[PDB]
Amino acid sequence: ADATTLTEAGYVGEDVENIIQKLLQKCDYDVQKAQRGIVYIDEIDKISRKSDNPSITRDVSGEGVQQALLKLIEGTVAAVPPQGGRKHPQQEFLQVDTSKILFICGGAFAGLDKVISHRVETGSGIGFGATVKAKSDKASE
Amino acid sequence: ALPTPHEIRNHLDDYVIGQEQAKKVLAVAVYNHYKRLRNGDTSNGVELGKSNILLIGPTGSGKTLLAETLARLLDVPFTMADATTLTEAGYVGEDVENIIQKLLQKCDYDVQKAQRGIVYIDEIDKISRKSDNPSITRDVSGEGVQQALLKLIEGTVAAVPPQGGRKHPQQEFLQVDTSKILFICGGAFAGLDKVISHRVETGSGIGFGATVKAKSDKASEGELLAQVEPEDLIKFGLIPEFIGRLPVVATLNELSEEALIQILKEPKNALTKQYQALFNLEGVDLEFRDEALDAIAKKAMARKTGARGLRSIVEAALLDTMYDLPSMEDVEKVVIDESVIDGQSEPLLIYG
Amino acid sequence: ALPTPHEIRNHLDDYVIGQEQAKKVLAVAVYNHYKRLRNGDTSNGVELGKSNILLIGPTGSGKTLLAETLARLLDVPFTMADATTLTEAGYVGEDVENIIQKLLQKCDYDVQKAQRGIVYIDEIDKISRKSDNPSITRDVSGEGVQQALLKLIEGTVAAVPPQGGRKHPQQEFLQVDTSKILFICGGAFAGLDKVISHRVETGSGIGFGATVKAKSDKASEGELLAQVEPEDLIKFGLIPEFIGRLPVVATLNELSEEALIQILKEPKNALTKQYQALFNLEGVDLEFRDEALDAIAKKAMARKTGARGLRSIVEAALLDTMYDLPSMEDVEKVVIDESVIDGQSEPLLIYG
Amino acid sequence: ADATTLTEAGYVGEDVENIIQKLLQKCDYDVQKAQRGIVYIDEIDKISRKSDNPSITRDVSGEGVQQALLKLIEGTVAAVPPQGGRKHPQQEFLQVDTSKILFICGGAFAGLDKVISHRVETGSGIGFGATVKAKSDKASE
Amino acid sequence: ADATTLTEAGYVGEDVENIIQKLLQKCDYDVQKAQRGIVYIDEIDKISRGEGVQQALLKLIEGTVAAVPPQGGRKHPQQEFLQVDTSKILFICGGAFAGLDKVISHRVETGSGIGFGATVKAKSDKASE
Ligand SMILES: Nc1ncnc2c1ncn2[C@@H]1O[C@H](COP(=O)(O)OP(=O)(O)OP(O)(O)=S)[C@@H](O)[C@H]1O
Ligand SMILES: Nc1ncnc2c1ncn2[C@@H]1O[C@H](COP(=O)(O)OP(=O)(O)O)[C@@H](O)[C@H]1O
Ligand SMILES: [Mg+2]
Repeated sequence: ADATTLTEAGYVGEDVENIIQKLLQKCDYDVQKAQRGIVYIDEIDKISRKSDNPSITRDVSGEGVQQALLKLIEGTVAAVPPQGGRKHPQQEFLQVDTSKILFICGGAFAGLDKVISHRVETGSGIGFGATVKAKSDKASE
Repeated sequence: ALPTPHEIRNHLDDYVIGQEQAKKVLAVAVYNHYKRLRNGDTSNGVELGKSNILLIGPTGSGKTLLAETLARLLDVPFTMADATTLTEAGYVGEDVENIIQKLLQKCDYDVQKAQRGIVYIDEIDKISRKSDNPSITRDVSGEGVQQALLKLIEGTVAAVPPQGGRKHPQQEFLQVDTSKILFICGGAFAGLDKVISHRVETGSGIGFGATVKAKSDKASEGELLAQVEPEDLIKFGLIPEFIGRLPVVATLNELSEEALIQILKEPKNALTKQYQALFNLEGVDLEFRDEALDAIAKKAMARKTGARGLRSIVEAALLDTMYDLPSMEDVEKVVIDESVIDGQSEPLLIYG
Repeated sequence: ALPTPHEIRNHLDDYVIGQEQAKKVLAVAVYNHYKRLRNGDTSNGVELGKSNILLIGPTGSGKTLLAETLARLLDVPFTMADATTLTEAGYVGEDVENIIQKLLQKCDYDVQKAQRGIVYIDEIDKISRKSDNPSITRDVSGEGVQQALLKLIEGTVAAVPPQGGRKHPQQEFLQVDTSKILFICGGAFAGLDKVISHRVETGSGIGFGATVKAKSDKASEGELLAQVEPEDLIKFGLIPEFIGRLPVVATLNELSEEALIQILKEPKNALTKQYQALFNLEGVDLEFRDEALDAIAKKAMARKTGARGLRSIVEAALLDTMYDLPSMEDVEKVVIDESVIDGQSEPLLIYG
Repeated sequence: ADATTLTEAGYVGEDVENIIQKLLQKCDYDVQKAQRGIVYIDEIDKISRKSDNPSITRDVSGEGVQQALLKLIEGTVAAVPPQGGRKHPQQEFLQVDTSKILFICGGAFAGLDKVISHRVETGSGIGFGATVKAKSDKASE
Repeated sequence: ADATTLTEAGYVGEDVENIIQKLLQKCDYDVQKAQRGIVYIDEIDKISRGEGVQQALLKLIEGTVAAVPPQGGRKHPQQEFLQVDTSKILFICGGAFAGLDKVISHRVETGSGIGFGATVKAKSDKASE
């Protein structure tokens, strides 16, 4: 899955809970196999929290999406309708625990180098005995 | 029968001490407000006007406490807010219509009864302009908030979203009228005394021919605030159109060491009674000697913490006993004195 | 038959005292507007066009009061708006088209009635450029509001929800043309006198050849406002395109002591009449001596808050009285005189 | 139409494509007639990107409207509501090309004279070699 | 929660109530259980100097009623919104005041830090701290 597509529940974008349902589709909706499955949330950095914008009605993507994903890591059974259940509820709600499901989040955190450097960069001195750092060997990601 | 000012003042006296003048203004205003609501039919041609209150007093003088002590008896919906949070419309901070939203929560989102409610606005001092501002920056936290409140206080229909929503082209709005909704803006106008001190004793000239007959006198900040006039607020930074919406002004004097001692035992919800009841349920009586109360007040004044600091002082003094009292046995009563405050002697424990 | 301007002024002067010039413009505009509605056929080759009004005046001068009094006799729907709430399109603040929605609510969402309705936009001075013509950052709450209103005042096909957004699907936004909708903007332009003074005054210099002007012989606020011109408003912050939509400008002078005295008793809903009825239900009569009213007018002028200052003076005088009045027995009448205004004396209490 | 109400797509304010919607109403939602329609975008001078503004901010009210209108003036297919009823279930996007529609934009540019004067005069200064006119001999607006 | 997250100063009301909403998730969205919950904060020294941020924070500690949606959902009306009083919730505002130790030494110990007689024993032991 990709965090970019994911949005807060009840919105036009997507719902985070369908990730468990997508995993079940691979193993034909069996909880035993699903529990041992692995999840890969690509582009995790794209859902980084952002400040509120007056023009935008609400920030559906951001910390709100991170809370739904965090709930699965804490460990919670997720209700999934099997065999593509009809709109009628019928109380199927297959419970799949998320404590044993491996969660992997892989994203390219562009710009993180800037904040990290500000914290671990000693700086360049000015005196004769100081250490001068040229831009060539300054640092790298 | 509508409660008379004496009855309302008695309730305020139980929880608030040293603000006799403030209680009268709020008590009569609440009584007059009920009369206006009671006279809501208004068979006579005359239309009863609305007068708002402006509580100006130092921090820790019980300005907020007066508002909280009214919700207990107040029949109409009452709520509290903060002016600092409010901001001009069209900005990311906030909007002034949220004040009605908070009031709507208490009234079960019923606009009919909400129109007869009372509102309180805290920290209004932060909204004042500092000085000589060209306004090119388009100040939002300050002057912008005042301009929006003008119509609100005098009375205008306001579009309030249902809940947890921001203004947008959507039709999720509730038309609420603030004509009959009272407003009590309370803030600590720090520095206003200097403005009043200037006008009263500005003097004229410095040289030999000058008139320096006026002599600066040492007066308490509360005493000086009584001489405040609208002209002083204009210099502080408040728009003249805003004061007109608040005709009634009441000032609260600063608390004294003697008053702090009274606050420890006289109030119905006194701090001392809270710890006593905490121990009474366990089965061990608690008593505080007057020797400790005097020392407790001195510590607060010494540290300038005020009435709020009283909680911290009591916590430290009883920290040792509270930790050991539940585990300990055969403790019928505990006696505290001034020796406990300084820490030289542990609180006396009585054994049964 | 349509009411003549004199008849309209008769109703307006009942509640407004001293605003002779304002009443004439409003009465003539209202009378002319009715003629245009009666001329809906428009058989004449020329098509009649509306002229807008701009009511300038200090605080407590009767700007907002005139709008409320006019609605009492307006056959067409009338609504009041707040410029502060309005913001540029695409922002959290309310849009300018919402004003048309409020008018529609009054006439049962009837586009025909709304098209011939009257609109009032209070606090129009708030939406003004803050003396920064470039406007580095978009002033959505300021200059942006004016731009949105530029085409609305002259006429635009506004889009609004059909009936308070019953269901968002199939909106079918109603089309309303504001070409024939009269607009009456009003606000207190604080600081405009400084602009007009610079242009009219000769100026001042420091050298031998310059002309020195004494502080005593200087133009007053009322005097400068009478000489207001469109060029002056442009410097204040308004856009030139905006004034063009408001050809008629009617300024309001500051209320004098004589006018303030009349306001206390002459209008239908005065301060004295308000408190008089307030006490009548309680069973005690209220009598205000003529000398006392004159003293209140002088004290109010010092407050610089306009007519609203009178309410503060009366409340302070009767603050203690109202606090103890209900508990008292058989108080048949109360008398207030000049001795009570300054505070040296206490109001007299007559016992039956 | 007025450019003031228009804003960049994806925001609460009305989109630029709504202009075509207004044109369609005049011809009773006739796509053929709409292609031959004429438009008058008044207040075009108000939608102007502020050259002096914070760099990291999106001027949806300004430049955003200009950018979106680029394809609308040159010619492009724009999706609009189906009809006055605004049927939501039915797709009925009524694709209309804007390649044969004339757009007569108009606005009163305030302050443009001050910009033109900078290029035309080229003589402002304080020294002997500068040109001083006293505003009496300066060119008019 | 962290003070740096809430230093935005824009619509602070929605984030302060968002904290209890996060707490409500753990307690099965039970108002009574949420009131008994313990909330923690850290890095309070950073906001001390935004002054405005402190104005909003004190209200949460003093006690305030915050409306929250009922266990998420697609949408819900103002009536269904759950309101939890924060007066019964325990708030712990943690922090690390590195520079405060110097202020205390100035007030309690000698007010000399540069001269010959001053104490500049910055050995990094920090035992006296
Ligand atoms: N000419 C007047 N005649 C009678 N009462 C008046 C008059 N002017 C003011 N008042 C009283 O003062 C109150 C406030 O007057 P307003 O017209 O609302 O002042 P204002 O022009 O709105 O000032 P702004 O708009 O806040 S700057 C009215 O409700 C009346 O009670
Ligand atoms: N007479 C009093 N009796 C009891 N508490 C008081 C009294 N006066 C002030 N207080 C204390 O003051 C606090 C409220 O004041 P506060 O909210 O700080 O006012 P403001 O916010 O307007 O400065 C309460 O915690 C209350 O205990
Ligand atoms: Mg007004």
